[PDB]
Amino acid sequence: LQPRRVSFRGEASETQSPGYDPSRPESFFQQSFQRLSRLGHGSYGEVFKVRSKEDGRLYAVKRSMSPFRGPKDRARKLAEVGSHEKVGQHPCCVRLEQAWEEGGILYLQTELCGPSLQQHCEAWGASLPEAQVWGYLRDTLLALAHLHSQGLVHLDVKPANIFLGPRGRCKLGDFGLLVELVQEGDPRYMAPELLQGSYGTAADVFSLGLTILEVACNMELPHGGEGWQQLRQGYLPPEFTAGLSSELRSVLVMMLEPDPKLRATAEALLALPVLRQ
Ligand SMILES: Nc1c(-c2ccc(F)c3[nH]ncc23)c2ncc(Cl)cc2[nH]c1=O
Repeated sequence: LQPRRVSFRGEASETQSPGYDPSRPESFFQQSFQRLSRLGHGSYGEVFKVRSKEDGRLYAVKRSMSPFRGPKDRARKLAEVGSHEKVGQHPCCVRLEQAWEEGGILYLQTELCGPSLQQHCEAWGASLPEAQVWGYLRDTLLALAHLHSQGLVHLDVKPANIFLGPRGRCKLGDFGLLVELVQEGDPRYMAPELLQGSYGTAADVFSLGLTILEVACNMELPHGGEGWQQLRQGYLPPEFTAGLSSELRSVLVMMLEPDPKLRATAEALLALPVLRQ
């Protein structure tokens, strides 16, 4: 059984590693990485914190759970590698180092950033200090501005797909649903125009608006029903918005504009005085 490199522009490496012995039963992932801990898991598979056995660097490796069920299953999983290729390098985006397949399992090796914003909020156990929130909002807007300037829509912006790096910075990741101007999204963060089949970069700004609202108010977002509709009418529900500053509420209202034709872009938001460097 051979591991096959899933090639993409920007992989930084063209070759197996000297430690890989193809005559051994263990997988390339087993032979080439020291497994340190499991960062997360789900129906998609597992994400491990690893050290490369070749150069000792820290990486994050995600592997799918079950072998490819067929060509379409494989194409859907491999598309996440193509999306990383379309994103390219940016300081606020998770960099894909390399990807390969073995035994029908897909492996994605990225830079190690840290826990997801969802995990960080679970540990903090309250509304995040608003100064931390502004930094995450700005860093993810920088990421969104990079994607949107290239005609890319993330379509899955949420705390689980933002990852914290050192010194309070974060990076947008998990590009499995990214499309170049489509799969089922998370309805909690879904822009209203997506229901009517209208897809644009504006949908990411709305999703980030609800993402910031969630972490800054420690409130759980509704999957549907009347509460879902409350958040798509241009106003903020009054209970949890009490603690937000005038400036933060002001930005969130701009991001949650229901009409995508009128909704501010990532570049417009980053040019506001409140979002200055
Ligand atoms: N890079 C990190 C990832 C990660 C791993 C593999 C991928 F293909 C990715 N795409 N986008 C992000 C990722 C990561 N995944 C899950 C959890 Cl719970 C924490 C994580 N922490 C990280 O720093």
